[PDB]
Amino acid sequence: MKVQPSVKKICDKCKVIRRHGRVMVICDNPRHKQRQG
Amino acid sequence: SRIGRLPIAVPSGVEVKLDGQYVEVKGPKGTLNFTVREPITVSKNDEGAILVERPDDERENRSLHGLTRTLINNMVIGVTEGYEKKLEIQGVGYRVLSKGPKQLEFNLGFSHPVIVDAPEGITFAVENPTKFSVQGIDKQVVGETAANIRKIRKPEPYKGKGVRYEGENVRRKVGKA
Amino acid sequence: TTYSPKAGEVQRKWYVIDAEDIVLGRLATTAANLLRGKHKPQYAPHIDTGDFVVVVNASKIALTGKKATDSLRYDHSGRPGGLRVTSIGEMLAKNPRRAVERAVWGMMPKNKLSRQQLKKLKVYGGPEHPHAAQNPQPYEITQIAQ
Amino acid sequence: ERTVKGVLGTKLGMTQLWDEHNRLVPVTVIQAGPCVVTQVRTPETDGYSAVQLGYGAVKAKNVTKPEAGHFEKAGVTPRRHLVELRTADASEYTLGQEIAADVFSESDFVDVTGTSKGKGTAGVMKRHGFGGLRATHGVHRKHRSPGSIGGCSTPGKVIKGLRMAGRMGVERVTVQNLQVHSVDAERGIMLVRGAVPGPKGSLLVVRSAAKKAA
Amino acid sequence: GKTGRKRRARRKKGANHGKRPNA
RNA sequence: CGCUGAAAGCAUCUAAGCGGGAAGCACGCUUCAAGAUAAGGGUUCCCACAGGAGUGUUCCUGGUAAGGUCCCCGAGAGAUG
RNA sequence: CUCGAUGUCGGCUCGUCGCAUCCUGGGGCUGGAGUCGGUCCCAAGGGUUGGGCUGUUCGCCCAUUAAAGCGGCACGCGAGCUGGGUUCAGAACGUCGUGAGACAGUUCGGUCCCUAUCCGCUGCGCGCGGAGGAAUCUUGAGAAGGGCUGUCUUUAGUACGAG
RNA sequence: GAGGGAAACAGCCCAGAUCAUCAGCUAAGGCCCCUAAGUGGUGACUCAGUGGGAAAGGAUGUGGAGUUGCGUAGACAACCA
Ligand SMILES: CON(C)Cc1ccc(O)c2c1C[C@H]1C[C@H]3[C@H](N(C)C)C(O)=C(C(N)=O)C(=O)[C@@]3(O)C(O)=C1C2=O
Ligand SMILES: [Mg+2]
Ligand SMILES: [Mg+2]
Ligand SMILES: [Mg+2]
Ligand SMILES: [Mg+2]
Ligand SMILES: [Mg+2]
Ligand SMILES: [Mg+2]
Ligand SMILES: [Mg+2]
Ligand SMILES: [Mg+2]
Ligand SMILES: [Mg+2]
Ligand SMILES: [Mg+2]
Ligand SMILES: [Mg+2]
Ligand SMILES: [Mg+2]
Ligand SMILES: [Mg+2]
Ligand SMILES: [Mg+2]
Ligand SMILES: [Mg+2]
Ligand SMILES: [Mg+2]
Ligand SMILES: [Mg+2]
Ligand SMILES: [Mg+2]
Ligand SMILES: [Mg+2]
Ligand SMILES: [Mg+2]
Ligand SMILES: [Mg+2]
Ligand SMILES: [Mg+2]
Ligand SMILES: [Mg+2]
Ligand SMILES: [Mg+2]
Ligand SMILES: [Mg+2]
Ligand SMILES: [Mg+2]
Ligand SMILES: [Mg+2]
Ligand SMILES: [Mg+2]
Ligand SMILES: [Mg+2]
Ligand SMILES: [Mg+2]
Ligand SMILES: [Mg+2]
Ligand SMILES: [Mg+2]
Ligand SMILES: [Mg+2]
Ligand SMILES: [Mg+2]
Repeated sequence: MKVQPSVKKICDKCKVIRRHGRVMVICDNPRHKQRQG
Repeated sequence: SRIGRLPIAVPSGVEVKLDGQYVEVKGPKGTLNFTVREPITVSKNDEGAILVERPDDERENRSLHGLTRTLINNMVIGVTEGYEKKLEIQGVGYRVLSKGPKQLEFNLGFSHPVIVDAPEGITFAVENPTKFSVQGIDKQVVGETAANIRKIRKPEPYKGKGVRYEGENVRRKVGKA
Repeated sequence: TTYSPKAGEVQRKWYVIDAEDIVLGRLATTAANLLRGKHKPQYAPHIDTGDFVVVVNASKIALTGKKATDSLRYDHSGRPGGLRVTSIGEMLAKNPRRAVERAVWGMMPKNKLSRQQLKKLKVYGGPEHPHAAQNPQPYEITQIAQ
Repeated sequence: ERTVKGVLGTKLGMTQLWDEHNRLVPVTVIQAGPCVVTQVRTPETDGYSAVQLGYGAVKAKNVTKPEAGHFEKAGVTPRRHLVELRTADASEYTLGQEIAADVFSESDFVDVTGTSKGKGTAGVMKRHGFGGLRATHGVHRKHRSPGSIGGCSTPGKVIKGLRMAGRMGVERVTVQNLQVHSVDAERGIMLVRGAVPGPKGSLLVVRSAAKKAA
Repeated sequence: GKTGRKRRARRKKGANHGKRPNA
């Protein structure tokens, strides 16, 4: 998982959600996992 | 809540007691109980179905509407049919055997065999040394039990070895090309 | 000359408040007012004219928002690394009397007389108190319109 | 909450034995004498489960009327010492019951509690292991000094708990996991493999090992 | 610095009217 | 890392909820501790003294009980206490 | 701000705190066969060696270690120590100046006091109170300490790998 | 250059102390308790303890106001070729 202040969709399958007050990007490909921080 | 606004059809032999905020569901397979969150109410709709109503079109009203609709439908479909989950193990040397409907023994390449106990509403059923299944009346409990069984040895991305879901799409790569 | 109370001239009574589902802030403000006797026309800052307050069901005090796990209470022993911190929810579960006393003391003036008056607050986490002999009268937290 | 067996005794001294592997073992000799249950504490009346034991030879003219009445209610002869044992099985103990060293077998692990030997006012170098200053190279009248005791204008103070000189010894010390070597109950002697706190003749509390064993 | 930032931000209080000695 | 699951007919560890999850947190182990003036609790012992003033007895003197101290012999204690 | 004095480098002693984590603990992604790694999330409980050179900090090196962390505290700590460096008067060299002399150039030598009043802190007593006076045994609100880690054996030459 | 406000706080805000007063009205600032006066009335917004510090940048947070494409010729999802 990448922890970055700037999280964006990288592929077309990545989905942006707000989990527990934090913006996250979830994707089938594990490389695209992201979390704001 | 497009899901919530759809009704819930009570099947034959299923007893649905709406005791205000607290609800009982009896059926052939067992008994389930649930409390709906307060700003959501449940009606019988001529005693042959179930309806859930959001008192306002806000966010929490609609969210709890859909949640409660899906969860009540889940309990009724469970008490009328149950919940089944198939888990298959791959990789040489890995085996599963049963000491009863609620007791599993796994040899997942560990130093020693590992023992798995089941909750009261969970019953195992093994048919093959490399395939088995879990059944119950609560979807959440069945799912979490399957998740724990998988967590015992999750599939790998090199030879798949590990407990995997029946339809699980396990990722894979190649190290020593 | 303005009136001034004389020692034991003002008769101190006993009230009991059921903290059942009552916000901690309202409970503490009401308790401080009663303990200092601000509801009496005979009030005087320099003479204790307040009443005894028995708080019951302090374990069921209502908290709004995420206070039960994010509103923290700190103590320091006075030596390096001597801080302990516990959330108000844990403190209400374990030692509700300490939580209510901390709130009321914070809301009460910083005085020797205030320290003396805070002893008049008897806080119990359960629904039962041992002061039946003192015969506390029920007190209802209310508001006066406009 | 924990069930503990216990007995009271006196530190008689030490000697040495040879075990079955021909190993030299230091043993403390404890006169784990007869103890009598003077009082049993129950949650109903006292709020916790514990057993008060007696033990000790006392002169009849040195036992006062309150103590004499306490022992008379206990139904036993007066004893010099009285020590409680926090056990969760206190009930199984009856008033005036007899307790002897045979409460411990030949290989039980025990915890021995006693008051350590006193040393008076000790320096930092002795009571805290402070390394002092050098003996030469210009050290000026501070060979056993504690060095610095703080910082500077911040915090312009000495932090609480700083280790400095003071009176060392005479304190409750429990030494754990000592394997009882032998028990001879007919004369009340216990041989415990190890060294226990306190001077010869001090009172010792021998309890079952809290951590069971190593 | 934190101290300087707090000193500058103290001027935002109600009774002061956006001004304060030493900013 | 999850389970169930909407808002958003799907999905989603989350919005309702539940589970795992570190030498860290709080316990467990050891020690101090009711000046904790909130001054605690158990058990046991001693007992309704005397004489004055008095202004509800109040309060002040005096001899004691249970008990303790001083003094003396010491150390397992200790600068002195 | 301090010139009717706030003593200035390094070591010694004693610590304490931060986490921007060196080791140990946990987890993701890996460009993660295994073995290992490298990233960056958690995490400050404990631990974090002895020497050669130099007044040194720094730095290099030797031998280890699970590791030899980075910083704050008047670049912590001289009414605690050290005086080797720095920054007094002596002297010499180089350079500069006609000269007296000068030099963040170098070299050898070179005085550093304090019986603790207050707070602070480590210990130890006396008093009074604890609604009668005592003797014994205690509860624990709360406080403190403690918390490190290696190697080998076995699982097993098992899993993995073409070896 | 006192008094009131700004937690404290020469330079900011209110206001220039002739003395007395156990009278009244106000300024700035305030009215749950500390702390004098409203846990004021009515309508919205926030759920971050934001309020009660901060940037480039980032984000299906949430309310409101537009413009515009498509849509019971049947839209967007979900489900069979
Ligand atoms: C190496 O740098 N360090 C820090 C300085 C220092 C170091 C060690 C010392 O031993 C002395 C000094 C300073 C000098 C100051 C002289 C001065 N005088 C020469 C004008 C003076 O003013 C007086 C006085 N009575 O006031 C003195 O004391 C004095 O003569 C003297 O002796 C001194 C010393 O002792
Ligand atoms: Mg030495
Ligand atoms: Mg000397
Ligand atoms: Mg100071
Ligand atoms: Mg800066
Ligand atoms: Mg999902
Ligand atoms: Mg999922
Ligand atoms: Mg001066
Ligand atoms: Mg961190
Ligand atoms: Mg450290
Ligand atoms: Mg910490
Ligand atoms: Mg260097
Ligand atoms: Mg440091
Ligand atoms: Mg310095
Ligand atoms: Mg100093
Ligand atoms: Mg020198
Ligand atoms: Mg010098
Ligand atoms: Mg020459
Ligand atoms: Mg010349
Ligand atoms: Mg020199
Ligand atoms: Mg001195
Ligand atoms: Mg405690
Ligand atoms: Mg205290
Ligand atoms: Mg002027
Ligand atoms: Mg002014
Ligand atoms: Mg002012
Ligand atoms: Mg002021
Ligand atoms: Mg007015
Ligand atoms: Mg105004
Ligand atoms: Mg004030
Ligand atoms: Mg209101
Ligand atoms: Mg309001
Ligand atoms: Mg925040
Ligand atoms: Mg904030
Ligand atoms: Mg911002």
